[PDB]
Amino acid sequence: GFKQDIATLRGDLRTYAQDIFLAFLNKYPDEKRNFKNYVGKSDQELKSMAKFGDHTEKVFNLMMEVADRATDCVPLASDASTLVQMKQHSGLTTGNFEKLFVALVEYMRASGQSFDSQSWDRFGKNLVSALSSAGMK
Amino acid sequence: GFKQDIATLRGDLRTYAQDIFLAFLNKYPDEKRNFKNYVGKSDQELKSMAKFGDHTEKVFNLMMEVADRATDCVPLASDASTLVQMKQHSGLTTGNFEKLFVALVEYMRASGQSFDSQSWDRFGKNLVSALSSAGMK
Ligand code: HEM
Ligand code: HEM
Repeated sequence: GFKQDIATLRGDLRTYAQDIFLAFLNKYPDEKRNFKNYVGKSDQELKSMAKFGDHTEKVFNLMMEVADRATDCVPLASDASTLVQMKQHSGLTTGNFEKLFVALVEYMRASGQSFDSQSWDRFGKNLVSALSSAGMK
Repeated sequence: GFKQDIATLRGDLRTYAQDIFLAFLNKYPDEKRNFKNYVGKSDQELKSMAKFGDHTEKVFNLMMEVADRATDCVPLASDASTLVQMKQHSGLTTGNFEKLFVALVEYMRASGQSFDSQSWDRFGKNLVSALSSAGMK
């Protein structure tokens, strides 16, 4: 279920973080406007940039924190507010996050593993709702 | 305290993992008999060897989960059993683990941050006792 999935992801977080983030960027190419340093690069090129693996793991570490602190796949309002207030997230809207979670759930469903994709889908929807309540447009 | 330290480490885990593991190898050079691929290499060389980074990060990914699952710095018996039974740990003894945690605690005390080094010292001792209970020599 959801708790085991957090453990699975954490066990090899670098690898999962990179592959889910690339799946997102390739599914929604316009989203790369937010990451101008990644423009014009294939997946293997990105993985050769030190900050790509580093920053992307750090993203997924925070995601796993928020997931683990959730109750029934509903994130804490305070965690949603952190995500809204981060300077690096200024100007994002909830649709950016919606798309990330669509890509994450699609990745899980295609992985041939045993992820609880339905829980992750709910978590993404509930995170979007929480971000809106915490003041994201 | 201990829970926050898990979060701190997880926020920059590959860097902490490599730096703590290097501190261990450099404090206890004979321990490199277990890691013959790492012989004859400076720290910077090891940090550009793919398996050194990838394996050491996976070690710390799991270590943080064992720490997170602990109660008052005492690990789950199931986690101790996993660490004893894993094929990669065959022929280790508890002294290997003792030394790793001595180095980790020393690293924390020298870091100039606010780690709860006493809790990590307890965790290392309690993990060793759990490994012995689970059948490690
Ligand atoms: C739950 C989802 C998300 C989490 C947990 C998250 C977390 C983070 C974290 C921890 C950082 C700092 C990384 C570092 O520099 O070490 C960061 C930076 C950033 N985030 Fe997010 N983020 C999320 C979703 C998004 C989405 C959906 C977008 C845009 C599509 C976005 C855009 C950015 C940008 C532009 C930066 C700064 C540039 C960069 O690090 O490459 N984030 N995010
Ligand atoms: C709580 C402490 C420890 C944890 C969580 C841990 C975890 C792991 C993990 C996850 C692996 C697989 C790494 C991979 O190949 O991707 C591994 C491998 C290994 N471990 Fe440990 N380990 C610990 C302590 C030790 C100690 C103290 C030693 C010896 C001093 C040791 C020796 C080895 C060896 C020789 C391998 C095989 C080489 C490798 O796969 O990296 N481990 N350990």
